[PDB]
Amino acid sequence: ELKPTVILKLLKENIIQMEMIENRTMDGKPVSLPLLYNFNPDNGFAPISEVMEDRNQRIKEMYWKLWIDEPFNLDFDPRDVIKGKDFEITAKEVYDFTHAVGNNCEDFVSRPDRTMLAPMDFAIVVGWRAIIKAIFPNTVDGDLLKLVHLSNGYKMIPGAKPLQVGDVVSTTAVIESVVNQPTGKIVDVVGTLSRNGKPVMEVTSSFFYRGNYTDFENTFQKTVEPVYQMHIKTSKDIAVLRSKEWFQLDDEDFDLLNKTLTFETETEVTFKNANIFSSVKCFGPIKVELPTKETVEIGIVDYEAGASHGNPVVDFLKRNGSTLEQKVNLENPIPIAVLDSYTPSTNEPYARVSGDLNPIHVSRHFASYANLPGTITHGMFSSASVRALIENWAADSVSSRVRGYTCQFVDMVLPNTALKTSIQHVGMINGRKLIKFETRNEDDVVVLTGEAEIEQPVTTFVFTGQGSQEQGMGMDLYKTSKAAQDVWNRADNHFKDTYGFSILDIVINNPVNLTIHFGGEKGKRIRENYSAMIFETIVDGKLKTEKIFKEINEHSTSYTFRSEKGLLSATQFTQPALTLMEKAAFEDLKSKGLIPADATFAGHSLGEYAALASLADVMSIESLVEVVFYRGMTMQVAVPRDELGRSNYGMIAINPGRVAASFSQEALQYVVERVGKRTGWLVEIVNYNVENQQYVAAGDLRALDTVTNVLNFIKLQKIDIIELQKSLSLEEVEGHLFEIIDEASKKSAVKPRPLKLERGFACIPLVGISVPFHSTYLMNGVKPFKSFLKKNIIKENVKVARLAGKYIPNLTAKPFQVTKEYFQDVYDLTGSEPIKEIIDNWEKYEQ
Amino acid sequence: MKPEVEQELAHILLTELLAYQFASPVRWIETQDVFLKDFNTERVVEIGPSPTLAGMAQRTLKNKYESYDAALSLHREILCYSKDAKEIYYTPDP
Repeated sequence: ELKPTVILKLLKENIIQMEMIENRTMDGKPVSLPLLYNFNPDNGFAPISEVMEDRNQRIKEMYWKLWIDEPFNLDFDPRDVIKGKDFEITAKEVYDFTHAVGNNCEDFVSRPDRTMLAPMDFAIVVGWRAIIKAIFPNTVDGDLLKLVHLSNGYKMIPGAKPLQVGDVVSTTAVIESVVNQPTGKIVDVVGTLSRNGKPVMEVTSSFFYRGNYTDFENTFQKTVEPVYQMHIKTSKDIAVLRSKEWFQLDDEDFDLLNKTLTFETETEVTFKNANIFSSVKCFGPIKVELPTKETVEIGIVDYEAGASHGNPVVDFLKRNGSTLEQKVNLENPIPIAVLDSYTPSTNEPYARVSGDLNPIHVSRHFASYANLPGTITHGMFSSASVRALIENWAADSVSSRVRGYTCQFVDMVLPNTALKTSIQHVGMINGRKLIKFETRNEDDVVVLTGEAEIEQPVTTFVFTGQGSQEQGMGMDLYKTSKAAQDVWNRADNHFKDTYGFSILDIVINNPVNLTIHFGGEKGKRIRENYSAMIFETIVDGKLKTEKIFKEINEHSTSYTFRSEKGLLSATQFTQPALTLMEKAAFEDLKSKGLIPADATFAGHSLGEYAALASLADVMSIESLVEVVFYRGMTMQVAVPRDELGRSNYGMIAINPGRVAASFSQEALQYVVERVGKRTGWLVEIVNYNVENQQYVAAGDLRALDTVTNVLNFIKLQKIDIIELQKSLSLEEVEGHLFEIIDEASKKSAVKPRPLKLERGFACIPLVGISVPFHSTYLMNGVKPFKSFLKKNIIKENVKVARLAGKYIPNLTAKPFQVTKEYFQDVYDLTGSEPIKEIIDNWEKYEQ
Repeated sequence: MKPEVEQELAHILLTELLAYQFASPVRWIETQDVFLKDFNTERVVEIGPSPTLAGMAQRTLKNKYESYDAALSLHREILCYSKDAKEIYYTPDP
């Protein structure tokens, strides 16, 4: 429809009013902008002099009736927090926005029996009225037409959920820093969103009033600097710390040694000019890391300065302390995709949905009034048109993965232009992915730079136990990685200072004979460490503690370790190579920052020690290597061996999907329990690996040649146990099973004790092992490993937060919690006195 | 409960958990129902020199999560550290 856009007329005799009608409004009523001019007839060359006096507040009033539903007011100080009215999220507010911007996210669609999520660029829609209200006060004076929105970032805080439908999200804001550039004035304002009282995300907003501004009295810089952590390992930097006047302590004699100080530093900075600061004031708490991992206030940063050219406090800590979180690049940037997006014919679909009715987007007369080449598409729209393709690929079409998002507005765009965004992955940040985008139009010109801090998907870590033993495992990683170097060296140093051999030597060349010489003053500490290791076995039903190395005393000069082929075959040298090369692998991925902060981890048999030392670091790598060595020797002498070193125990790798089709995992446990009760020889399912396809049974060498022969008969007879016990007769299969077990166990007693264990049709004997571990065979040998574990794992280094919900044992196989019901479950599975000591005194610990 | 008491309870609990690993059967089948069902993990990253815990999780998903991973419609990226290091390091070939 053909609406009036301009009313040119005389207002008074000498005053022209050119008035510009804008129609698209909140209340349908078009708003007038009366641009006044003086017509001076005495100055014939340029008679039309614009009324510059009383101009910014008239532009303000016009914009107020397009952005601010409140009463027109400018006598509120910029420093003081600005509140937003409580804005809620509907399902309509998602459908209009997502269709307008083409955000084709199914998490933003209504799917049954799940909450509808909202776009992270809907948060500007939520909090435009609070964010933009920052620039309005008369001390933040400027021309809103020439005002260029420079940048606009989001930071979804760690631990809070992203926005959903219904969520009534209050808005607030405050002006971080207003600074008179030579080219204009950059106001940085942060406008957070608060749901259920708690903040959700911070929404950074850098605006630019282009011009020349002397109003330095109104400039300030209230920057809330990032926290800075620094380890106090020396008494040199302490003397440096005590010399720092800003650094004041509530306890002047507080032990700063070997602690960890975090600094929640905020610096206000007023100005004389753009360079010199009239007042610099760095303050905040100083938080020492208590062994419990919590952070307690021990002092105050309190810096006070006049004519300063920089923040000494930040200058000091940024060199001498860390940011709490250091990013790492990629070796090469990943060329994700060079995608194409199109700005829409009209800027009305976004202008309406957001409530940003800046006429330079819509009114061709306002657009050309500001010298723009036409009705400029919203920058924030282009922001949402590229973030949808950043939400499309890096986050695998997921919405909760998006944490950060910053988008600098560089080039002005007309409607109907063909963009070209080359998406470039640059590095990690503590698991999360850094994606750098660079939008160029049809003519190859930079329009939108910025990035997105996107969470990697939920990750689970499955640490291998034993298995394949190999010469030179992780030597390539050791040659390359800096973390792999550090961990192996540390391990090796601990080994040679504790156990008088090099772990590197063993994995590299695999010597047949290694001689530990107790030669000197150092040698004696190694001998005491070898004669300090104990185990407990049952002969004639007595709990006696036997000695590991029965041929080591205090007259023993040198011990020899032997192997038939190579020492990497013997469990006590095999397992420290595996757990070290895993820990090396993990400390290479952590160095590359590929580990999510909330990733679960469940270790297999031996891997659980690598996982715990990896994800928790509750014991040092020096503690881990000697823990797996002590267990590897305990897992050696636990069984009685002949003079040759062979024992009458061993493993099988049961495949129950090879004996019978209807052979359930209730049938293999029933057959193994019935065999153990009939033959009287120990056999137990010790590894629940894969359902009805992969198990491991641990027990006597005879006891694993009867269950194999029970499953060789059942396959060749085609008789099931679960059908006949139910549908034929009650407890008849119990009697009918003991005669098959009696037949299988009669032939398995004739052969001598070092018996060659057969590979069945549904059983594979796991060679290189002759110890029943993960069974009841080691009930006796548990007790001395407690006395071992207490010295090694220190209670101060155990972080409950790092273990909670992530550490999944192989005992209980649940999310680790500090609850009565979990300790009850661990007692029920493993009868222990110190578990029932807590359970009974549970309410005494509660208070 | 204090952080100090919660810390020593964690230290005690992990001590008997670790101590009774070799003294209890590895109930890993239903451990595979803690991170594939209870947490819904999309990357099963194995750490080790061979794919031992990779062929168990893929065959756990084929056996009894083909219809659970069709109901939620999620993709589980089953990798190892020895075999598929090109993908975890994010180091493709040009």
